[PDB]
Amino acid sequence: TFGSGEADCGLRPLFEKKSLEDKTERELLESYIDGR
Amino acid sequence: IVEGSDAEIGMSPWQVMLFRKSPQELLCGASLISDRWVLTAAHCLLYPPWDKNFTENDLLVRIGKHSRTRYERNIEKISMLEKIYIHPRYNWRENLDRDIALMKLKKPVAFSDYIHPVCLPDRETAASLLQAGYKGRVTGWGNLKETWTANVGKGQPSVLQVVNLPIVERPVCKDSTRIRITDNMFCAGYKPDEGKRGDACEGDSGGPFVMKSPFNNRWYQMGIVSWGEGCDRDGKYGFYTHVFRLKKWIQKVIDQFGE
Amino acid sequence: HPICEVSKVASHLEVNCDKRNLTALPPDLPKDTTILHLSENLLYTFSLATLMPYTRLTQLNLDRAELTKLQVDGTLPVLGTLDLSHNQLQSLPLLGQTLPALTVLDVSFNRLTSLPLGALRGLGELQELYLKGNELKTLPPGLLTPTPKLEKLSLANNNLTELPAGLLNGLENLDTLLLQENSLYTIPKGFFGSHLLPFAFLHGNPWLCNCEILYFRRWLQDNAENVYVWKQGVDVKAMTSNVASVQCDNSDKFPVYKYPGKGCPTLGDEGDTDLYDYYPEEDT
Ligand SMILES: *[C@@H]1O[C@H](CO)[C@@H](O[C@@H]2O[C@H](CO)[C@@H](O[C@H]3O[C@H](CO[C@H]4O[C@H](CO)[C@@H](O)[C@H](O)[C@@H]4O)[C@@H](O)[C@H](O[C@H]4O[C@H](CO)[C@@H](O)[C@H](O)[C@@H]4O)[C@@H]3O)[C@H](O)[C@H]2NC(C)=O)[C@H](O)[C@H]1NC(C)=O
Ligand SMILES: N=C(N)NCCC[C@H](NC(=O)[C@@H]1CCCN1C(=O)[C@H](N)Cc1ccccc1)C(=O)CCl
Ligand SMILES: *[C@@H]1O[C@H](CO)[C@@H](O)[C@H](O)[C@H]1NC(C)=O
Repeated sequence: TFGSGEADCGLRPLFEKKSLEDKTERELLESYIDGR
Repeated sequence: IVEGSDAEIGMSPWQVMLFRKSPQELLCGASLISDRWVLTAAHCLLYPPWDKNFTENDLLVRIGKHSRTRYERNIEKISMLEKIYIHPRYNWRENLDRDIALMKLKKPVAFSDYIHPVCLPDRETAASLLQAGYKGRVTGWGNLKETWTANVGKGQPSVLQVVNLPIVERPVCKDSTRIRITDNMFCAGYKPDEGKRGDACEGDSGGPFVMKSPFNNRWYQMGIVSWGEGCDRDGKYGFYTHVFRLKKWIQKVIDQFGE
Repeated sequence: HPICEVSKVASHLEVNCDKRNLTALPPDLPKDTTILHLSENLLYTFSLATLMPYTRLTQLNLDRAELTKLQVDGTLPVLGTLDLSHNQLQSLPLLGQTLPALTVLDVSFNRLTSLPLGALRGLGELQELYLKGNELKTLPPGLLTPTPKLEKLSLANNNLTELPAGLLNGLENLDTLLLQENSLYTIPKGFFGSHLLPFAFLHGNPWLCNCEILYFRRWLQDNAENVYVWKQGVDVKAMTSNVASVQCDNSDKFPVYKYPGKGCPTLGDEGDTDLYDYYPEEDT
């Protein structure tokens, strides 16, 4: 019934947690805007 | 990964390496979803057509790695397999439909700056992020080129590779291959008219296809590297196992036994 | 001002009493001393209890002081490193109940000939054990049982002839295993277990290559890239692997990883791989 690790998942220690963005995650974020 | 770049440290903490004990070789990639559950492609463990059939005792799981071949001191963690669960309706005979498998670590793994779990898509996140044009990200230690035929350059990287790929609309996906596609898979890559390149490759299977929610800032694993024809070939797209569609079977085994 | 040198950096103190012809500890050294160097002195006998104070002592260096009797008395709950190498110990000191926080223990180059029953019983939270240079002939079943967190184990340059089939049981984190320069001729059934060993040194041994040297035969094959040859410190034995260093009867041109079991039992169990060809090509 259990695994352990969620609610904390998807948040990188060396990044989100330190409020730091990796070199290319913006590429992904700009993709959520209509490109025409 | 073809036409990708070297990953930054701890950039893909959930990255898992499926290691074969004997001979010692990297088979596939995989992802961490909890302190004791790993998710990879089914054909990485079972593929009758190529008499491939790996049992728990034949593998090891290296977690929190960057370099493809250097043992990394107090960075990576090596875990053994307690149990393998391949989707009971995995179609190896034709198109690798439902190319998925869960692995249960023998003992829980502690997280670190290098080891962390990725989130699985929910009802709204899947519906929100899985749109053509939206970019995902694939990571892996797989080949850097089609290695089965003479080609210039090295075969596999020395460091984990990363590449960002646009999600392709089914119609385009379907007519780019003679292989039969199902709702349980999706394709991604740049189109002939987009200029940029990039795609997964052999050895990359199991690797995760992740996207970051613009809402909560968390990374979700939308797919699993499954197959493709060649690597980064014009008019051709990589195909990934649709994780969300198979959510009910994952939930069912993950939560099946007490603890 | 004492007899030693007192230094620092952060909230740590470091006292150096090396080569000062001491026969006991120079009394009243900073109470906040964390590191203590009593190397090359004349401590034929020493009492741990004599360190009871200095409750912030983490590293203790009693090497090269020709110690033959260590009196394990008091406790050093914060002592982590302990160097007793290059001395005259003939029996291994029972440090379990005394140094709970110990993680590194070097009793290299002494006069140990065997190990007690519950030798390490107690120091379960240990990471490195150095016993290189003694004259051990055989090891106790469960010698490492108390130390599941062990990462490095050095048993090089001893008079070992045979290892306990289940020596390596547990030890999930073990990555370096030094057994070079012994008197080993064969490896037990499943000695290395399922665990992956990044750095192993097995050279300088008289390996008897027969039909029960097959397990170790394939193991060398699989872990060919993990077998190295010890040269010395600072080298970082991460420079060019060398599985050929393990030779039959220690005989040069007779690498164990290339010995056909000719007329040996079961034609498919030990060293039954090497079925396909591979053509790898990685970079810098
Ligand atoms: C991928 O690989 C696996 C092995 O790598 C394959 O499984 C193997 O299948 C064989 C069947 O030919 C198993 O044979 C032995 O086990 C069966 C019993 O099966 C059940 O119990 C086993 C535990 O004892 C489990 O291991 C099995 O998974 C299963 O739950 C015995 O009945 C056999 O006995 C036969 O032979 C002996 C002689 O040795 C006779 O005395 C008997 O009378 C009988 O005739 C075997 O002992 C084998 O154990 C099994 N191995 C594993 C790891 O499961 C798997 O099938 C394959 N997958 C695919 C699709 O190919
Ligand atoms: N261009 C790509 N993105 N390729 C991804 C391939 C990943 C790779 N998967 C594969 O090599 C799988 C196994 C069967 C053949 N195959 C393929 O990817 C081929 N499409 C052939 C095929 C497709 C569909 C059904 C059967 C065969 C793997 O696990 C790693 Cl070794
Ligand atoms: C170990 O071998 C050395 C080297 O020949 C020898 O001098 C010594 O006596 C041996 N020790 C024991 C305890 O047999």
